[PDB]
Amino acid sequence: LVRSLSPGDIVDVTGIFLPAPETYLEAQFVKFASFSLTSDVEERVMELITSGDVYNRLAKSIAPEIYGNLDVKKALLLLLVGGVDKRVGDGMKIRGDINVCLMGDPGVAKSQLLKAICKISPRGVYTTGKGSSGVGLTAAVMKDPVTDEMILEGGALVLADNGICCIDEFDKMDESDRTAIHEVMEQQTISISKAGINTTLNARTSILAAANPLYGRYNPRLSPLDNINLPAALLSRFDILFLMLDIPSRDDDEKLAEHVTYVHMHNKQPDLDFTPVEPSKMREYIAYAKTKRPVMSEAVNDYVVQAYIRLRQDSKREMD
Amino acid sequence: TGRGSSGVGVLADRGVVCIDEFDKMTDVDRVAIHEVMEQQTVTIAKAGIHTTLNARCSVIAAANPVHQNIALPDSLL
Amino acid sequence: SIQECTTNFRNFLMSFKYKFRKILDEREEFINNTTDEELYYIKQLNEMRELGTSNLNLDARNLLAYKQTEDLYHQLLNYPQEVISIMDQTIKDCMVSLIVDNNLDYDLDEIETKFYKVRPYNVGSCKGMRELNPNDIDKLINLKGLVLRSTPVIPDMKVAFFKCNVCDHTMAVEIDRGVIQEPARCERIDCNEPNSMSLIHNRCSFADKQVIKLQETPDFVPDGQTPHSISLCVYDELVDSCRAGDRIEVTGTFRSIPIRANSRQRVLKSLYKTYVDVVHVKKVHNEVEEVRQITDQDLAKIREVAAREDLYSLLARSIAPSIYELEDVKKGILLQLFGGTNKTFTKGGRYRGDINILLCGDPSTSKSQILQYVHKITPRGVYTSGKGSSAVGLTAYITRDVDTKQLVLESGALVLSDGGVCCIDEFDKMSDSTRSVLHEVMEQQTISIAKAGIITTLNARSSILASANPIGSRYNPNLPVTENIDLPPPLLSRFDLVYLVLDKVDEKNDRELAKHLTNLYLEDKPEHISQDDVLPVEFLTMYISYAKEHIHPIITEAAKTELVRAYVGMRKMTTRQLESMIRLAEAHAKKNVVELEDVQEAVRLIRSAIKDYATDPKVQTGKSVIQRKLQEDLSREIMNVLKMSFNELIKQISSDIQEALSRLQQEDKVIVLGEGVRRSVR
Repeated sequence: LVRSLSPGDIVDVTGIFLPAPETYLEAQFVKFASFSLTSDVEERVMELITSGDVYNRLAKSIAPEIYGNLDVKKALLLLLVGGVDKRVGDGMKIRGDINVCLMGDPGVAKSQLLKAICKISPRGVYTTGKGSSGVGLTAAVMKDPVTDEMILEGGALVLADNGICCIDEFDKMDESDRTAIHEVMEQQTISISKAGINTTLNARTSILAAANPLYGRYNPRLSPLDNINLPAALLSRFDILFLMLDIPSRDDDEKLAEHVTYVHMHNKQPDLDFTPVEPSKMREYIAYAKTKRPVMSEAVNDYVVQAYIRLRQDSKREMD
Repeated sequence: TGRGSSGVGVLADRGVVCIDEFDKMTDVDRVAIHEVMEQQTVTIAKAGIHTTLNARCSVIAAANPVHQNIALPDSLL
Repeated sequence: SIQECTTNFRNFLMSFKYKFRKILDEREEFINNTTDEELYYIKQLNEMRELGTSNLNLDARNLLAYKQTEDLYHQLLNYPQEVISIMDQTIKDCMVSLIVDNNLDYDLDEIETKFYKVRPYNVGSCKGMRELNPNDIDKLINLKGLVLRSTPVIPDMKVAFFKCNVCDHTMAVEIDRGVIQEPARCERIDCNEPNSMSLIHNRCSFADKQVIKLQETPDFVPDGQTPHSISLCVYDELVDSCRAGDRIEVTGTFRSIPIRANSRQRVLKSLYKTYVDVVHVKKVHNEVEEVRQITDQDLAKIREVAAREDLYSLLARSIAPSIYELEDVKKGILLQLFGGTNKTFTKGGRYRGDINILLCGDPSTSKSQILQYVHKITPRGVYTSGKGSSAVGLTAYITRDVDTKQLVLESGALVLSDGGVCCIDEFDKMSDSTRSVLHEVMEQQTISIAKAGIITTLNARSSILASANPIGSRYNPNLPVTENIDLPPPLLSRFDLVYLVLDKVDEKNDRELAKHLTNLYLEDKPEHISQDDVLPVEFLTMYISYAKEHIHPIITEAAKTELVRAYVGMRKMTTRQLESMIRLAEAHAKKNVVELEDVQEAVRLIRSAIKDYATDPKVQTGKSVIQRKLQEDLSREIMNVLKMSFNELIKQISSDIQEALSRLQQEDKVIVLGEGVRRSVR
């Protein structure tokens, strides 16, 4: 059974507790792919499919204390599932993760949306920007107090493998903290070369950052690239770039104030047109959909090419 | 205190925390203060220790001038 | 058995030819009747007597070729502790038989007293450090790693020296199995005093012992694991032969020594310290006489592709079948893997033959994907970032051992890649202290570090393949190249190929690029592409390593004349551009000579980036005539003949030549009359 325990796995080690005249454990017997296809779990998944409108039900069940932002909550549902990891036989590994970044004025409940997706995902790690520097984000090369060996302690991008990485305050980060981010969004790897350890660790996480303007509020008179202290190279790697602007409106503020008072009174969500999905059953539907690998159709390939031409022509005319 | 208590050094659950000289403290220690007052919990994930310590204490302090007169970011206000 | 292994090894050294080694290696098309029929082990035994050596480089692959030595080769890998001792005795009796058969007037006592040792290497059991099973105690296992550090020679006592304190009686007691049997009483009859012998360590015969720390090869370490290390023990005269940053092949026994729990007690722990006793050192003293890599059957397929005229286009598509277009970019990277030869000089300076390519333009244009593909092909290639590695991680960081607590010197990203291509990401985001170090690596291929009183020069001969990026992540067409990128002017002149891959918005290019990327995701294997169009990864690595060890192009007089004329014309529109065209033309033919067609291809690659500009950085039919002047130029020679073949028109006066002939055919001015000759109008 030796040479079979990988660092970072969650297994059930079975053994005996024998003391040493120090207490050791003599090994006797030793993620999304570990959940078995139980008949009781499969019955709960089919109950949501026969109900109808599964895409709109799960999009509104997330964050019950946040009213509005129907389009913003739709992108968070696909982040828990994601695309397929088509591995080319030549040696190319196409990244199937989605890179979504939330922007706007700090008042659209940005901290609540990052913590809501962390508790739902089984392997999600929430962190900030200034509190976690380049050592806490990548990997800390500490010294072992027993064997005196330089190990590699997992940080935020290592322990959250095959999950969603929640990063808060993306604009207040340093220049040395964006080094490993450029490698995860391209090759899903972390290049470490400290203390004579030149190893590469895989990081297949879903980066969900939340940028903030430099002048607090957004300025429509200035360019979108100058208002946010972020280069154009990082915006090209992000798939979706939202911008929740806090526009003052008498109709939106009236519906938002009534939803807040109802939460702080009954400790629940207002009664809508459907029953809220518990987080215990939502994890079973996401893990079941990850095993299914959809294949792109041939008739839909012509619509993707035609959509890229119209999108590139509109962006070229809006350069000035 | 502000110039004595850093970000490393929870113990006062459901109470009050009196910090002296808030403006004299560095910007590194002010990050953990805003994170512990948002959800009344401290999410520490360092050295392989992922524990969610509850900190439901009211953070109160008294700063001094040097938005412009306070010299504090918008995340702290 | 002792008598069975004696007669088996004696007849093997007296009846062995080079044809047996070619049978197991599938070599039946290149067998000579004058050199392979002669005995190879006989010439090696005759040279040992003339030179006076005492070590034989026995090849383990030769035992498997002979059918009578099949059981002998299996017993050597099992427990060579008793097999090597037999080979040391059989080689002694064979040496005496050669003297009687030759009848020479030499001293027979001086030859029999010399203890000969056999050094077997290159076995079939090529197990790594992770596959070291516990049942392989005292077994010769070949290891393919890299040398990390080097320890000084430690003396090992072999023959103890004793001397009495009363009668002064010097004695010599040999150590057996690490046991020093001290005499209880004196051997002299007049003395005979117990506990009167003194051990003099200054008069003992010590042996050489060196400890070498070997690191595992990253090509065999799986993804997600850290490469471990092991301890090596070098004895005899093989010490001081392995330096830091050298790829060797250790094929020695796997012994083990127990450890003590306390320095004052005689107790022992349950764990045993494992160490590999080095027997032979084969680099990847003495020298390698020949190598038998790959297969001769694969050499016929190598020469088959070399005979084809479409070699420059077939290798350019197989190096990156997932990236569309970029034909001019892939043609330069292909020459970087090969590269020009290294004409070493004794009284002259060392010239760098590597090709330094720098990628520029807008990002998100498959720039980071190229750096990830060359690293997987090169066996010593690395992948680093800009801000992730400063001027210390690339050079040599002063680390410390976690066993001896001593100041050691570990290699960096530029030292571990001794012979490959270094891929550096985000070259424009490097610090000022890191850009100054690369000035010496791209010129003399040496890294001179003078820190903490240690002024040493480290050798680093490798190519640099990086990708630059603009400041605002957008290459503006109305800005110079030196202003768009924050790279130093001296750093831009040190490179050989400065490609500028732009992201131009084109409807005809985005439509074909989307269809190529969609076909890779639909089917895992390219069924539409034939097998003769895309070469596998295993065959591409065998074509570069074979040409870089035997093919050596020589610049002739015709090739050197065009290189001087091309260098003068480029300046009329630095010396670093002249050396770039030499390595580019030599790698295109790597042919034993440099033809005129290989030199013309290197100028096209250089002119692809340094053109369309002169005093300022940043259609041809009517404005730039050409078509208007060629109609009166080509027709002038045709009219003079009537007052011809297609090959005679070019020599008397070729894409524009055929285009002008098709224009006159539509206006009823010339007659085709076949592709052979041409006819004018009546």
